[PDB]
Amino acid sequence: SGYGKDGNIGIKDEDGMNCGPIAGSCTFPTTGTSKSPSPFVDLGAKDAT
Amino acid sequence: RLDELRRIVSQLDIPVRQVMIEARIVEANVGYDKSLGVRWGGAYHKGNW
Repeated sequence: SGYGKDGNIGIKDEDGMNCGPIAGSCTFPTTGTSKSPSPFVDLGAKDAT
Repeated sequence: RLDELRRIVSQLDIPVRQVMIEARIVEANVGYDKSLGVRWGGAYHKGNW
């Protein structure tokens, strides 16, 4: 996460998961997500500054 | 003494001089303010300033 204009998109991914995409990760090597609407809305508002 | 006092009376019984005093207040305010806000927002590719 940043600090001057703090950003930690891990929690943003949490917010996206709230939006409704499928994220699966069984081990650190293996992960995959689909149907993610978080970037266009979450990034736009969060990054409005 | 009577006559001298009479002369003093003549000097004293003098009309008080009235003066018309005109003091005028002038206030001038000139204000020019310009503000320009330039905005470039796209959430399609998450680029928004």
